[PDB]
Amino acid sequence: SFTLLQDQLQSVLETLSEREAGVVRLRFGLTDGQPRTLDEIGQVYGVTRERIRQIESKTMSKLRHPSRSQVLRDYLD
Amino acid sequence: QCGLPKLMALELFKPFVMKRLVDLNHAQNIKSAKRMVERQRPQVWDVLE
DNA sequence: CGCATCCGTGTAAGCACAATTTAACACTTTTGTCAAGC
DNA sequence: GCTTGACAAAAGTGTTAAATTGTGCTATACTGGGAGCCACGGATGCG
Repeated sequence: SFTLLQDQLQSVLETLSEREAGVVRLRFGLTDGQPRTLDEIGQVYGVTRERIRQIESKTMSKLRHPSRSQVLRDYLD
Repeated sequence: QCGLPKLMALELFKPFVMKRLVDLNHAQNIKSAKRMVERQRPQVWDVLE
C-alpha cells in the first residue's frame, strides 16, 4: 500500500496543480529527499519567503477540498 | 468437487477477494478492501463465489 | 591366520583520582508569522 | 499578485557543571581443585 501511495498521493494530485505542487516536491523533499526551508526553495528563484508562505497555505486550502480530500482518507489510519 | 467452509475459504482467498473488491469499486483501496473483508460484509460472499 | 579381550567413541570491598560523555544555561542566527503597502 | 519590515518561536554555538566510566592502590600471615547421589564396533596379543 505504501508503494500505491507513491502512485496516488505522490503523483496524480501533482499533475493537476503544476508548480503549486511542484514546489511541494521540494518542500518535503519528494525529489532528492531533502525537505527544504522557504528561503532555500525561494532564493534560487525569483520568489520571496512570504510569497511561498502564502502559497503553502493556499495549497493546503486547495487540497482540503472534499473532492481531493475524500480520496486520501483511506491512506491515513 | 469438495466442500469448503465459507470462513476458511474467505481467509485463504483474502488477497484475491480484496483485488476483486477494489476492481468493482466496493472499496477505494487495498486497506479499505481488507477492512471490509475482516468485518465480513454481505457483499464479500458474492465476490468470493 | 582366527578368536578373546581391550580400547575409543557418540563464603569475602571500597576509596581515590583522572578522563570521557551528557545535560543545563546563555546568547545568537535562522525560520515562520503578521500586517501593511507597492 | 508580490514585497518590506517588525516580531515570536524554533534551531544552532559555545561554555560550564555533572554523571558516568576507566585505572591504580590497600604490607600479620595466609602457597599445589574437589566433586560425586552406557553399548557398540575396530584393533592387538595369544594360540
